[PDB]
Amino acid sequence: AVGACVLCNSQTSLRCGACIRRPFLCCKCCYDHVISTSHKLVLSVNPYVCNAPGCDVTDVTQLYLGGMSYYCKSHKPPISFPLCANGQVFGLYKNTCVGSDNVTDFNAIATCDWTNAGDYILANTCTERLKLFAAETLKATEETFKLSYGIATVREVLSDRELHLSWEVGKPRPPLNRNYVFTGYRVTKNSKVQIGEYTFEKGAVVYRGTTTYKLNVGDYFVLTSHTVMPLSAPTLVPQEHYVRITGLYPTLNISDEFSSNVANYQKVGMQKYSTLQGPPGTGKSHFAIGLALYYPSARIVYTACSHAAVDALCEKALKYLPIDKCSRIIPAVECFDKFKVNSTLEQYVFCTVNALPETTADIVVFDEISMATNYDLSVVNARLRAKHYVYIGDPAQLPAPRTLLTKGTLEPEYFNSVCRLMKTIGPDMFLGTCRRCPAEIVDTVSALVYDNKLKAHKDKSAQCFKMFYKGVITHDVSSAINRPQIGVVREFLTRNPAWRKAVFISPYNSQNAVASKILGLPTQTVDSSQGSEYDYVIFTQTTETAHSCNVNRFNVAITRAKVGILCIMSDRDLYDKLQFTSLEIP
Amino acid sequence: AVGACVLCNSQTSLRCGACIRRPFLCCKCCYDHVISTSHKLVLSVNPYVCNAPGCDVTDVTQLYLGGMSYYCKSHKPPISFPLCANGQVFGLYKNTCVGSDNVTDFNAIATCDWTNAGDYILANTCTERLKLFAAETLKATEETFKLSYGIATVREVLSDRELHLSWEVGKPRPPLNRNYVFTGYRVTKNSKVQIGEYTFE
Amino acid sequence: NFNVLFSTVFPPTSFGPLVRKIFVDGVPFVVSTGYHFRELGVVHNQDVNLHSSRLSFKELLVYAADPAMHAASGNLLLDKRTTCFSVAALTNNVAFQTVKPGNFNKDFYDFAVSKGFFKEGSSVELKHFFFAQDGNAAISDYDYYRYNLPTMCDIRQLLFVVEVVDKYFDCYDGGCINANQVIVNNLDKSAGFPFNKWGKARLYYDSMSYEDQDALFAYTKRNVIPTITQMNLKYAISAKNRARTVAGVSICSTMTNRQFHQKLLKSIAATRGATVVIGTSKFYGGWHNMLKTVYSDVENPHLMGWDYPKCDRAMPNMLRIMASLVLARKHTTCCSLSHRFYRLANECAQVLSEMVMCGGSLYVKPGGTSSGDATTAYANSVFNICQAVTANVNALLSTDGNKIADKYVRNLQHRLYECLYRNRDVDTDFVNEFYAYLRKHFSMMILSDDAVVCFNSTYASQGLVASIKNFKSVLYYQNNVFMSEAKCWTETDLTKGPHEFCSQHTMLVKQGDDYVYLPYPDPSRILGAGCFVDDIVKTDGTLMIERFVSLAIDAYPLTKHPNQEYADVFHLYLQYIRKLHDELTGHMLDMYSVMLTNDNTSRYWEPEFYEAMYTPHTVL
Amino acid sequence: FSSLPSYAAFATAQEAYEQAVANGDSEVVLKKLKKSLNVAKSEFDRDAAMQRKLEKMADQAMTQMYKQARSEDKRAKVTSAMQTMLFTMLRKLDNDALNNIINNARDGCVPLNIIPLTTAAKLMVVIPDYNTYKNTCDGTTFTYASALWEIQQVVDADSKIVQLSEISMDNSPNLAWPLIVTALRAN
RNA sequence: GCGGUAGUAGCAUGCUAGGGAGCAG
RNA sequence: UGACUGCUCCCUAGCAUGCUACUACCG
Ligand SMILES: [Zn+2]
Ligand SMILES: [Zn+2]
Ligand SMILES: [Zn+2]
Ligand SMILES: [Zn+2]
Ligand SMILES: [Zn+2]
Ligand SMILES: [Zn+2]
Ligand SMILES: [Zn+2]
Repeated sequence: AVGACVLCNSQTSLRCGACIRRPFLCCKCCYDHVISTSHKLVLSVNPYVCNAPGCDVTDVTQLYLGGMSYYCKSHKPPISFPLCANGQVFGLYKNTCVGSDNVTDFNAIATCDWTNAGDYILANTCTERLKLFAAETLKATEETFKLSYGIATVREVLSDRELHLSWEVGKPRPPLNRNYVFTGYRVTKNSKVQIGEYTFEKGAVVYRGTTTYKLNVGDYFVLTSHTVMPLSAPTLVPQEHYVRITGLYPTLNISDEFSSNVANYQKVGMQKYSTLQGPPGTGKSHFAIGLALYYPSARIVYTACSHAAVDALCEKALKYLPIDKCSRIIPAVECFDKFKVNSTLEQYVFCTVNALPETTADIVVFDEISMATNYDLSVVNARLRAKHYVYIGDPAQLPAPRTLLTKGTLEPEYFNSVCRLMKTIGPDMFLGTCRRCPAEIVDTVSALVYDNKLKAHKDKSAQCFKMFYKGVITHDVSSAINRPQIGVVREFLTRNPAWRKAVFISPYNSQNAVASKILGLPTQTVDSSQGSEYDYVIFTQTTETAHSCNVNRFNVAITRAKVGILCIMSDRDLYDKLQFTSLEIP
Repeated sequence: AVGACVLCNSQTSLRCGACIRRPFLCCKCCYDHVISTSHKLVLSVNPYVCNAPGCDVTDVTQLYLGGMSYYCKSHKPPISFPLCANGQVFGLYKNTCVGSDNVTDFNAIATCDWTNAGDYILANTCTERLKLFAAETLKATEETFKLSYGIATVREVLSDRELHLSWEVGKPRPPLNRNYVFTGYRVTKNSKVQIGEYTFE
Repeated sequence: NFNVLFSTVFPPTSFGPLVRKIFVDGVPFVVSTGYHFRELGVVHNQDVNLHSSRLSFKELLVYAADPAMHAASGNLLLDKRTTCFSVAALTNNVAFQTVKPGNFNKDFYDFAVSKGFFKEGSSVELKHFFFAQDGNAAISDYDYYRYNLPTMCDIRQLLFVVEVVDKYFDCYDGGCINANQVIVNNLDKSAGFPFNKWGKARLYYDSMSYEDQDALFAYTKRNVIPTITQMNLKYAISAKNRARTVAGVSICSTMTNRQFHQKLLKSIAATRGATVVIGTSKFYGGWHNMLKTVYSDVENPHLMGWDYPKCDRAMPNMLRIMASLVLARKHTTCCSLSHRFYRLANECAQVLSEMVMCGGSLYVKPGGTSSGDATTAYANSVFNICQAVTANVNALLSTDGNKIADKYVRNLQHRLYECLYRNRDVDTDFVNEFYAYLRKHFSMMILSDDAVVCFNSTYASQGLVASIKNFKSVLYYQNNVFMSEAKCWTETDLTKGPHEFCSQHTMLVKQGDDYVYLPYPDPSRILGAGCFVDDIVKTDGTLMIERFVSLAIDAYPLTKHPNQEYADVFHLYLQYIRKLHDELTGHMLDMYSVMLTNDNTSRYWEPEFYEAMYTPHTVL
Repeated sequence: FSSLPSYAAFATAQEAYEQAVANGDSEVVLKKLKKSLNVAKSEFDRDAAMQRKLEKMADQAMTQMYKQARSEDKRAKVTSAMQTMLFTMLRKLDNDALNNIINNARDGCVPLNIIPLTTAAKLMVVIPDYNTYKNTCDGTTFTYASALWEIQQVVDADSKIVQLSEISMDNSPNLAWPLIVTALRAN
C-alpha cells in the first residue's frame, strides 16, 4: 500500500482504480490523471468511496471528508472537507511531492485500448517505466481476451487422431495451433485432475501434442490464462565497453570450434550485452558452443523464447561439450531433458524463460529475439543479472503472435526495444557466412534486408522454381481455405518429381490440415519453426491478403529448403527483383 | 551522555548531529557551531525530532518542546516555546555556560576534509586539549578515509607466492607496499573463519 | 464420572491428540484432527479438508499452535528427574534456568537504623527477602503435579451440590460478545509459545482484523485446537524459600476464552453485596462495608477460616469440569447444545491436560488447574463454594436424627436424604429452602480460595452446621490432601474482625464520631519492600519518589495500633519522603542552576493526604 | 492565518475606516466605522476558527492512515515468518517410517504420543545420579522402547564432554551430575 | 433600559487515550 | 525468559459540562 509513483518515484499511498494494473500514482500525478481522463476511481489504504449507508458513489472529485469516513454532497456533515482540491489529492506524503510533466503520454498509455498502430508506436516511444507498464498491460489485455473464451465440454473420445469436443454457447472457435497452448484440467468428484498439454489440428481432430491420456468424461480443455507478475528490471541495461576482462579467461590454447569465434569473444568480452545477428543456418547455433570452451571458467547461460525452439539449444551442448558441464531446467512441459535437472551449481544451463532457478551469472545467451517483447527482455534481465550476454536472432524473421493489431503490420522497428536498438545504431554483430546454403537466399534477402554483406558460398544451379500462378482466397472462419490449393497441389505435382518430399509452410493451418487429409504433406508452423526445416521445402500460395506477405514472414521461409526452394509468387510479393526459374503448368 | 566541552568550560549533554566525532558543544557553543556553518541537527540524551508517527523533520531550529516530547514546523502543535532561541539551545547546563571567543575552531578545521596542511597548522596553534581533539580527529579521518577502498580476495588459488587476485566493485586501490596489511577474514556460509595476515605488492 | 474410573486401565500412550496426514499443494503435513480425553472419550473434528490450496492467515495461526508438528519433528526424550510422562525434546540441549538475588537499598536501611529501628529484642524484624534458586529448580517445581490423582466422586450428591452452587451464582448475566466489544489492558505482554519469537500480543491483536477474530472464534464451536503452555519462574519478594511458577497460555486460547467469558466476568466484578467479593476495593470504607455485609444477622456469631494445601496442584478434574459447566450456564440463548460441548472440549484440551514446555522439552500435564488462563479466580471461587456446600451436606446428613430437638430441622434432613438418594430429577422448592437455610445460618465471603465465614455457633455445636472437622474430612476424601488444623483460626469476639483475610489484619478504630474497621499489613512486609528491590527501581530514591508514596498509603492504618513501632513505620516513611524531596531540590539547584518550587508538594509528608483514603467519600 | 479570503476585505475596510477617523470627520462617520469594523471582525471570526478545526481533523486522519499502513506491513512480515518456520520444520519428518506406521492404521488416525516413540532417530536421556545411571544406560548399547540404541556422546550440566571411562562410583562426586546422554537407533 | 447570540481568557467537574509505579489472589 | 484478574496513586493530551470575566451584534 506504500511505494514509489511511476513518474516522480516519490512515496505515495494512492492507487488508480480505473487502470487494469492498478499503478502507483503520485498525488499531483493522481490529480492530473483523474482530471484529463475518465479514470474517476482512486484507491488508498482504504477505498475512496462514499461510506454512507444506502449510498453508492464511486467518484473522487465528488466526495467530502467528514469525521473519520468519506461522504458525498448528499451526506456531508457540517464538518466537511473536499478530498479533490488544490489540484492535489489527499493522501500520505502530500508535502514531499515534486510532480511531473509526462502526464499526457502516460494518459495515452493508460487510455490506449490497444487498437491501432499508434498504440505500439507510443508503447515503444516513452520512458522506461512506461515501457514496462505498457508491456505489462498489453499482455494483461491479450490474456484477458483469450480467457474470454468458453470451456471445451468433452464427455467421450473416439480414438487417437480423433476427438469430439464442444465449446460453450456464444463463444467462437479459439485459435488453432501450439502458438495458443491447450492445457486443461478435468474434475472427478471434488477437485481438478490432469488432462494433458495438447493442441488441436482441425475440425476430425488430430493430436499434435506429446502425450495420450484416458480422455473422456468431464474433460475441460482450456487455453490456460495465467496471472501476470509485475516486472522488476528494465528491458535492457545500458552497456559500457570494459577495459579489463573481469572473470573472463581467454585460454592459453585456441578451442577452434569456429575461426571467427575468436573475434566473437574479442568484442563480446567488453560490452554489457551483444547479439548474434544470424541469418538462418549461418552460425546461429554453435558460436556459443565454441564460447563454451574458449571461456570455460565463465558462468554461461542459455535460453530461448519458446519450448519448441530448443533444438540447437540442446543438441550440440551434449554432442560436443563435456557431459557434466551441462545442466537442465524443465518444469514438471514436454521438452528435451537431456541434461541433469535439479542441479544449482553448473556453468552451462539450458532452458527457456518460463522458469529458472534464481541465480546471477556473467555470461548469458538468449535466442529468438524476433518474437520477443520487452516483457521477456525485462524478465530475463531480472531473473539473470549478468555482465555480458547475446540476443540470438535477426530482424529478418517473424513477429510475436500479436493478434491484437489488425490494421497495420508490426515492422522490424517495432519488435522490441533491443530489436530497434540494433536497428538505429547498428547491430552488435554481423555475420556473412552461410553454413550450408546456395546463393538464392543470399541474393533475395541481401537485396531485401541483408544489404549484401553475405555472398555466394554455395553455387546457384537454379533448380528452385517460381511460377506465374496467382490463386483465389475465400474466408469461412478464423481460418480460411484455398480452392487454388486443393487443385493446385495436384497441378504442381503433375510431373515435377522433386518437390514430393517438401515441407508445407502454413499461413493457414486449416488449409495445411486439409492438404494432409487430401494429398498429405507435413504441417510446418510459421512462427515457431526455425531450425526444424528440412533440406527440401515448398513455399505454397495459401494467401493473397495482408495476413503474411509484406516483408518479414518469408525472409526465413525462403531459407527453409536448401537447394530446391519452390517459392512461387503468390501475391504482391517482391516479383521484379531477381532471377528465378519457372515451369508453366499445362 | 554527560561529557565535557572545555573551550567554554561547559559540561554538556548535547553533540553535533552531522560531524566528525559526534563532538560535544554547549548551548551557545552548539549555537555558533550551527550558525557559523551548516550543521542543522543535534543529538541530546534523546534525539530532537517530531514524535508524531509518520512525521519527519531533520532540522532543530523550528522544533518545539511539547508535552514531555518534541514537535515540529510542518506538522505543528505549537503549544510550546521554540527549542532554538535566545542565543542558546535547550538542554542541561543552559545557565552554567561561557561561550567561545574564537568562533571558528571547529568551523575552520572540523569543516574541511581533514587533509590540508591548515589542519595541522591550527593543531599546533592550539592548547593541549584542543590539540588532543585534533590528534583524535586525525586518527578518525585516517580510518574513515581508509574505509573507502577495496577488499582483496583469492577465489581460485595457485602456488604460494604466485597467485591470482580479483578485488572489489568500482572502488579504487590504495598504495601498494606492505604499509596496508591485508588481514581479512574467510566466510564459510555466514560466519568469519581463520585467515591469517597477508600483504599484496 | 464413570469414564474417570474406567480410563485407569488403558495404556497412557493412547490419550491426547490424534493426528493424520493432509496435503497442501502436493506437500504432506501432520495436523491434529481430534482428541482422546480421559473423561470425555473420543472427539472428532467436524471441518477437516485433506486436499487444499495455499492456506490463509488463521490456518497458519492454527497450524503453528498445534503440538503435532513440534512433537513429530523432534527427538525422543527419556527424563528420569521426574515421574511425569515425557513426549519429546525440541532441541539438542537442556536449558537450566536460575534465579538471581535482590538489590540492597543501603540509604533507606541506614536512615531506618539511625532512628532506633532493628534493635535487639524488638518486635519488628525483616523476614521477607529475595531467595535465589539453582539450575534444576523449574523441573523440581513442575514435579509437584505428582500429587494429582484420579478421583471418583459421589455423583448423587454432586448433582445436588451443583444445583445449590448454581443458585449461588444467580444474580448475574452473561453470554457471547463480538470481537469489537472485547476489552484488553496491557497489550504489551507475552503471547506464549511459539508466538513469542516474533512479538507480543499487540502484534497479533493488530495483524488480525475483526472478522478474522470472529471466524476464528466460530471455528472452535465445531473443532478442537490443542495448544502448548509455557512455564516461567517468578522474581518477587516472599517469606518462604520455595520456587514459584506461573503458566503462560497461548494467544489462540486466550483470544477466544475472552470472547466466551468476558461479559459474565465483568458482570461479576461490578456487583456489591454478594458472596463473591471480587472487584470491591478496601479504600473509602469498602472494608467496613464488606465486614458488615458478611455479619448479616447471624444469631450466635463466630468466625472461621481454613486453608487449602496445594490448591492448584491437587484439585481433581471433575470439580474443574463442574466449574466450567457452571460458568457456561449463561449461554442458553446464544449457543446450541453441540457448541457448548465443543467449547468445553476446547477448554479441557487447552487448560486442563495439555503439553507443557518446561526447559526445552515437552511434557504431559496430568491434571489440575493451570494458573494463568482467562478464568482462574472465578473458577477457584466456584470450587470453594462447592467444597463449603458439600461440607455442610455431610455435616447435616451424618447426625443421629433421634436427638434433634427441633422438628423443622428433622424434616429438612429427611427431605435432604430423599432428594439426594431417592429422587432422580431436580426439585426446585427444596433447593430454594436449603439455600435460604444456608444463607441464614452459614454466611460466606469468597475471594478466589480465600474465605471468611460467620456461622451460628450452637447449631455447629449440635452438628446442624459444618465445622473444621467436616472440612478436614471432606478434603481428605475428595481432594487427596490432609488439612492440618494449625493453619485455621476461630474468633469468638466480633469486635475484632477476621484474624486474616487477603494477608490483612483488622482493627476497630474510632474516626469522626463512629467506629469503623480498617485493614493493616505486616510491618515486616512494608520494610522489606522498602529495603530490597530490583536495580534502578530503587537504591536511588530521587528517581522514584512515587514508590514510597504508595508504600506509605499502604502503611497508614498502623498509626492506630496500640504497639508503638507500628506507627513509627509510617512516621519513618513520611520523614524519608521529605528527605528525598529536599535532596532532589538542593541536589538539582547546586550543579545546574534550575530553581525548584515547593508548591503543593508538602502534602506528601503530612498525614491528611493519607487519612482521606480511608474515609467514606468516593474521589476520582 | 494571514491570507484568508476575508482578510483582504477586513484589512481594507479597517484601513479606510481608520483613515476616515484620522481625518477628523463628524460622528456619523465614526458610527459607520464602528459598525463596519464590528461586522468585519465578526465575519473574520468564523473564517479564522473553522479553518483551524479542519486542519487538525486532517492531521488526525493522516496519522491514523499512517499507523494502519504500518500495521499492515507488520502483518505481512509475520505471515512470511510463520510460513518459513512451518516449511523449515517440515523437512525432518522421516517420510518412510512415518508412512509405514500411518498405512497400518485402520483409518489414518494415530495417537501423537507414539510418533516419536517409533519414528525418531535420536534419543536423549537425563540422569540424576550414578545409581540411576547404572540401571538405565550402562555400557555402550542399551535397550529402551523395544529398540536398541548405542551411545554417541555424553555431556554434563555445564555442556562439556565426558568420557565413559570416568563415570564410576569413586569418581561420581566430581561431575556436574545432570548428565545428558545421546544415542542413535541401531539398524 | 433588559435579554439573546459570536468569539476570547481564567477556573472547576466527569470520562476516554498514553506513560511511570504500588498492593492483593 | 515475564501468565490471568482486581484495586489505588502520579504525570501529560483530548472531549463533554458548568462558573466567572472581556469585547461585538441583535432586538
Ligand atoms: Zn487510471
Ligand atoms: Zn508523482
Ligand atoms: Zn453518499
Ligand atoms: Zn558539527
Ligand atoms: Zn562550548
Ligand atoms: Zn511533526
Ligand atoms: Zn454463547
